[PDB]
Amino acid sequence: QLEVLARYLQVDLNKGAKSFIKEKEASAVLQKELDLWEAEHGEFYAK
Amino acid sequence: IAQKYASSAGISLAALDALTAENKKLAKQ
Repeated sequence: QLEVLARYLQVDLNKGAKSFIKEKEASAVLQKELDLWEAEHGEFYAK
Repeated sequence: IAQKYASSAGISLAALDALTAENKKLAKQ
């Protein structure tokens, strides 16, 4: 019954969850760029 | 004179349903 009311009201039940997993791989990209700095330069220089 | 004769005798010469179908679409589901 929950899916057919969300179908009626045009409510996406996973719009928050699809945007959650799409920013979680987007913040994994900048993390993959951020540790390229610390692997290259080191922890004392970065601090 | 025909007019009088004819007279004498009396023989003269939207979306509401689009809203409705989506209501039955809910109840059919």
